[PDB]
Amino acid sequence: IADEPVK
Amino acid sequence: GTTPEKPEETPLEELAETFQDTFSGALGKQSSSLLSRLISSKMPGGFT
Amino acid sequence: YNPEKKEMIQEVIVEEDLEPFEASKETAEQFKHQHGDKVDIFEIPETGEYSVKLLKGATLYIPKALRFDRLVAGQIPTGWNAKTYGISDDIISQVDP
Amino acid sequence: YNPEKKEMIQEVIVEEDLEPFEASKETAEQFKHQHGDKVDIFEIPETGEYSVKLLKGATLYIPKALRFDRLVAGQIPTGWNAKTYGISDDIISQVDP
Ligand code: NA
Ligand code: NA
Ligand code: NA
Ligand code: NA
Repeated sequence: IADEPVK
Repeated sequence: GTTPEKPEETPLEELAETFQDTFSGALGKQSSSLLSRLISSKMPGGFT
Repeated sequence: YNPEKKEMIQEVIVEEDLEPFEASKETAEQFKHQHGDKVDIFEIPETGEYSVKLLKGATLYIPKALRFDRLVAGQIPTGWNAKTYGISDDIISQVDP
Repeated sequence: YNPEKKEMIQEVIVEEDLEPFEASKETAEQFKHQHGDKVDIFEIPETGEYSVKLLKGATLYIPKALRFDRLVAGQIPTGWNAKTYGISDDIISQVDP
């Protein structure tokens, strides 16, 4: 599934 | 790494946006130390 | 605290190289700093974590348990809670009982 | 004390049965009392000593070392000795510095 770096 | 002028008086919403401008998304030394301790002290034997 | 099972630790000298175990770079370096020659640490290339092989001659602390013979004390009644007297959670966690 | 090498100990869970080691009956029983299921002790019929097999799941304490950043202190001059002031050896060994 899509990856997002931590905010 | 760096910090605004008076971080203690900046609301945490606002502090987040200043850090966001120079932040790679990588976890950095303090987060990584606390996650290593969480796992090594609170997870069962062999659960790295 | 259980006066019937006092937790202590005994120094023992490792007689035989131990099985490697995983640990943070920060922790592995801490083990190396203490043990010198008597521990090898090696980066695990994939994870970036380190393997920690404690070697023969290293010192370990092995928990052991003492039976104590003072089993009785005059204790504040069970259920006593600074909260019921009105003291905040923040004070309770800051301060010695 | 060496502020550049602070001695601490870290709890680890044994991943694999350890090699047996010899110990007094009194000490072996102490290990058994602490660890229960997670250690076997067995009389060695000849010696009367006991073998102590720490099992997978047992907790160990592995020494590690911190570098601390307060390296300096105002210390009483090196060589100072209560003996040179006339205080007996018996007082020196009884009493906190
Ligand atoms: Na207090
Ligand atoms: Na110091
Ligand atoms: Na003393
Ligand atoms: Na004293």
